Amino acid sequence: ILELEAERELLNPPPSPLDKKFEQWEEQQAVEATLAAMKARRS
Amino acid sequence: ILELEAERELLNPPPSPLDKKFEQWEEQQAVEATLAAMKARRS
Amino acid sequence: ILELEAERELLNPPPSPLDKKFEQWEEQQAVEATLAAMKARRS
Amino acid sequence: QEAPEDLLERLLGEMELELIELRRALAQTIATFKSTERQRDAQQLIAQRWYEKAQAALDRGNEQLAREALGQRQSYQSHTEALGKSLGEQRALVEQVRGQLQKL
Amino acid sequence: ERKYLELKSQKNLYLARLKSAIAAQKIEEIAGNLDNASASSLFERIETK
Amino acid sequence: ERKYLELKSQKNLYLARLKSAIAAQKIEEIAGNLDNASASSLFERIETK
Repeated sequence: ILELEAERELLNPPPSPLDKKFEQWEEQQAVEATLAAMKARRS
Repeated sequence: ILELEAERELLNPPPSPLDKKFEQWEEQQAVEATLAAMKARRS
Repeated sequence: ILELEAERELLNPPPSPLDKKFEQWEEQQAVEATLAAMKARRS
Repeated sequence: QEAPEDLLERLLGEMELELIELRRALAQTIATFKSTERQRDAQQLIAQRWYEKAQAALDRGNEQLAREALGQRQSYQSHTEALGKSLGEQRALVEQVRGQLQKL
Repeated sequence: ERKYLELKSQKNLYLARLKSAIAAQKIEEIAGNLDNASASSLFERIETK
Repeated sequence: ERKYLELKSQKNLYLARLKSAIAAQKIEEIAGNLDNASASSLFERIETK
């Protein structure tokens, strides 16, 4: 199972430090989008 | 399919830069014809 | 294995001090390209 | 020899069997070129993603990610360039053979 | 793996180029019989007649 | 599961595209007999006559 599991992570896009940066980007992107949406209705 | 598709474009008249010139000619030809028709009824 | 491994490095382009210079070139090339790209959008 | 006129009709028919052989090989060479073009499109797209991962890094001043993304991009762009270099080479081959076939 | 796939790519391209060469080498046979034998040997025989 | 369903989606789309290709590959057979054989071989025979 340890070998079988390892075989998976190499053929698929492996986790990378950039992925978390993409996550905090996509997350922050929606945070910026969320706050942007809020002010749109206030105006 | 890539080879089959390529076989088609060589036996038929292939796309050429002149074709777009013919298009903007035939298109402009009708644009000139259209505006020519407009003034005909105005007169 | 020591002999087998050695056989590989002679037929292929062997590591050279110039390669690191090429690396810090290609790396610096992209660093210069990266900073060049940044100012392009600022302008 | 056989009836010379019979050979003329028979021979010219044989020659047709070859012109198609060149035609198929000529066309088949096209698939190799355009196939790499999609691969190059994927490679530049993968590079384009990487710059997009660097363009998102361009925003908010996350330069080191624009650095790593562009740094990895150059490897993919070098592959893209390598595919582009191969594509450029194939472009001349297909054109001259078409001129040859058109001439032939 | 990146190296192996590249070789497998140029091989089909290299195989494609030789297929045109295979068709290329043969047309020379056309000229010989259709020009030398036909247009210079059969041709001369009846033309001399 | 989200991955598997996506593959099953593009497959029917991919199968749809090749069905057009199956109909696409065949029309070339139309031109050959209806143009070369008919409009350049049957045609030339009677036209030469």
